Amino acid sequence: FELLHAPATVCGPKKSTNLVKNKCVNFNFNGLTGTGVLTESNKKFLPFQQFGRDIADTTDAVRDPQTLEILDITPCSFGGVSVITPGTNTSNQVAVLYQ
Amino acid sequence: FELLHAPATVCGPKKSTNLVKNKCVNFNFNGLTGTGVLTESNKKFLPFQQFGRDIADTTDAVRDPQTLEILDITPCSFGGVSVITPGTNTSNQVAVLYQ
Amino acid sequence: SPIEDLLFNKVTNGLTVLPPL
Amino acid sequence: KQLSSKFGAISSVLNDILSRLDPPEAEVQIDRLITGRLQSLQTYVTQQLI
Amino acid sequence: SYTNSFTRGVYYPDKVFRSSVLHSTQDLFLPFFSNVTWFHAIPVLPFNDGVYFASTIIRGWIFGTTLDSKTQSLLIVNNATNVVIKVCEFQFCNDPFLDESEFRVYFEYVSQPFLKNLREFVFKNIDGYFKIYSKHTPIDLPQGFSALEPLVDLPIGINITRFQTLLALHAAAYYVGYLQPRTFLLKYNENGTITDAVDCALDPLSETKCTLKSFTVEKGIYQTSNFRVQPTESIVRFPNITNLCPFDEVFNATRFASVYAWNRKRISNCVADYSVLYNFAPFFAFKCYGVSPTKLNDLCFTNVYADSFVIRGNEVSQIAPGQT
Ligand SMILES: *[C@@H]1O[C@H](CO)[C@@H](O[C@@H]2O[C@H](CO)[C@@H](O)[C@H](O)[C@H]2NC(C)=O)[C@H](O)[C@H]1NC(C)=O
Ligand SMILES: *[C@@H]1O[C@H](CO)[C@@H](O)[C@H](O)[C@H]1NC(C)=O
Ligand SMILES: *[C@@H]1O[C@H](CO)[C@@H](O)[C@H](O)[C@H]1NC(C)=O
Ligand SMILES: *[C@@H]1O[C@H](CO)[C@@H](O)[C@H](O)[C@H]1NC(C)=O
Ligand SMILES: *[C@@H]1O[C@H](CO)[C@@H](O)[C@H](O)[C@H]1NC(C)=O
Ligand SMILES: *[C@@H]1O[C@H](CO)[C@@H](O)[C@H](O)[C@H]1NC(C)=O
Repeated sequence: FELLHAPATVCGPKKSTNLVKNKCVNFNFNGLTGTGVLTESNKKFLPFQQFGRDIADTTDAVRDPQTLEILDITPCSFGGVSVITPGTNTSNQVAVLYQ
Repeated sequence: FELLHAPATVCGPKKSTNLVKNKCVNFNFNGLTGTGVLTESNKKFLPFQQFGRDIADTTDAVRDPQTLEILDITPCSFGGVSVITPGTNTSNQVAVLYQ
Repeated sequence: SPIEDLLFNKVTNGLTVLPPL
Repeated sequence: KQLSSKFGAISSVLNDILSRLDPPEAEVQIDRLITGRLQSLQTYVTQQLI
Repeated sequence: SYTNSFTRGVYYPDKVFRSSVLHSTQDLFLPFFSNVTWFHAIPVLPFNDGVYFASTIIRGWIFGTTLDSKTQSLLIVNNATNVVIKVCEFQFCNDPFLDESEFRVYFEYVSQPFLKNLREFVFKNIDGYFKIYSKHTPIDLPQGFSALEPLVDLPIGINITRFQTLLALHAAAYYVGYLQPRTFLLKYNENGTITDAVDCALDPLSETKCTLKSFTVEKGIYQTSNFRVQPTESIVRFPNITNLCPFDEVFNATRFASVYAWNRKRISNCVADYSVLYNFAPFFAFKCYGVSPTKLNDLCFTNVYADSFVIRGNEVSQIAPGQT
């Protein structure tokens, strides 16, 4: 084994797995990591990109390394929870709200 | 190495160059690196010091030991640049303004 | 009115945008 | 008057540390200096805005 | 001959997609309205950071540093059926060309070949990678905007100093450009293709369009940058003293005192020549904190004190600030 002479040329295996859809999970798309729902998109890519971006410079679309189908990345449902109460001096029933 | 406020005495044997005036250049006076245009100093003081400060705590005086002459350090040309332009849908001629 | 219609047509992660009340 | 302070760095003059310190080793002192100067400029901007 | 380049020198920075959003990238790009050489003499061509190539039959490229067997080099040949990329060292002719029965050009990678349409090539070599950009546009440099496409990349990890071309036979005309780093704004389409680019290093209006992320501007004053004069020359004045500071006395002394009885010597009012240091064997030292050991001649100071002692050897690094 000889190092400190050239960049990376030969590496080892990667142990790829299957694909899931319609769920927000963490992914490793050739170095890109993030959480988002894997959904089929409508746009078309030229045959030399790997992933796309937006005005926020974040991950919104990616090309799978196994096939030629374009994917879309969107985060799932999240937000700050809100509460509605009449006060402890009047009643005890509460109405929880998702914003 | 001590960086006490004193004229420099010991450093390299590199030769010195001829004096230049009225040009914004970079000067090295006994280890004091600075940039600006060199002008004759109208200011004067008691002949027992080396160099002084100002309100901005910058370099405003020098007394090189080869020739006992007071020189003044002032900044050269500086400032922003602005453009006067009409609508680009009608014309492309612009103007250059210095502030 | 057509005035507000014309006015509406004239004018145009981890972040949440609260809708107006 | 606040610009010309050392801010805990090795040198106060901008071009003195550019020739006295190693250029690979000059990625900390001037970084802290410009961070503090950005803080001072930010609080000056807020005061001017108010 | 001198030929002005109008629009050429535009390529994709990364393999990314943007939905018609302006983006600023600071990489190696060929500037607008820059003249390039029109070669017609049957030589040596200098190479710099980023080169633009163009031709109107003629194929082959020569790469290397000194064109000999003492350094690495690159060679690419794509005649009619396949392309080969050879990275090795070999004897290279002074005026190499091709004959199609004989070949007198004096690992391996094979890919698809690269075959009115004009041959446009941009060669870039940074960070030990060789990126190839090619495009053919059907229509003397062509008029109209065109965007190139990237090709495969091979991590050669070598250095390139000069480059040459090859003449294929079944002089000629070929264009050689030079690139310098600057900023550019690239506007994409909804298909994902670049359709409009502008430079911002030739006119103040271009700089105004550069900092607003749009090709359309309104009437008004837009502050973009500053105006400042550059220093044409430099001046240095050192103190007039020639006494040749006796550093050899404090260094090459016949005997030393103890560690707890160290002596102190003051050196001043002389000239310090920092060239006798290297005549004292290879060192386990010369790393310095708070001062640059490489830049030991430009700075001038005073109050020099030197002390001498001895160390066991297993605690050489113990003479350091912070280690107690
Ligand atoms: C990677 O391997 C997969 C194995 O499934 C390839 O997918 C098949 O490719 C063949 C060849 O075109 C098709 O006939 C099959 O229909 C594909 N199967 C599926 C489930 O998609 C895939 O093409 C390979 N990718 C590359 C780049 O070689
Ligand atoms: C160095 O030369 C200058 C040139 O005139 C002279 O004024 C000065 O006295 C000299 N230095 C010494 C120490 O004599
Ligand atoms: C150019 O744009 C300005 C700004 O909207 C507009 O006022 C002007 O009428 C336009 N000129 C033409 C010829 O359309
Ligand atoms: C452009 O022309 C000038 C004027 O002769 C020349 O100095 C310069 O080298 C030319 N640029 C090239 C050949 O890239
Ligand atoms: C050879 O390549 C190395 C990159 O590791 C570079 O540092 C060196 O300067 C190159 N040689 C020449 C003569 O340019
Ligand atoms: C871009 O996409 C549109 C569909 O919205 C299509 O009509 C058009 O032909 C495409 N253009 C190119 C150059 O692919």
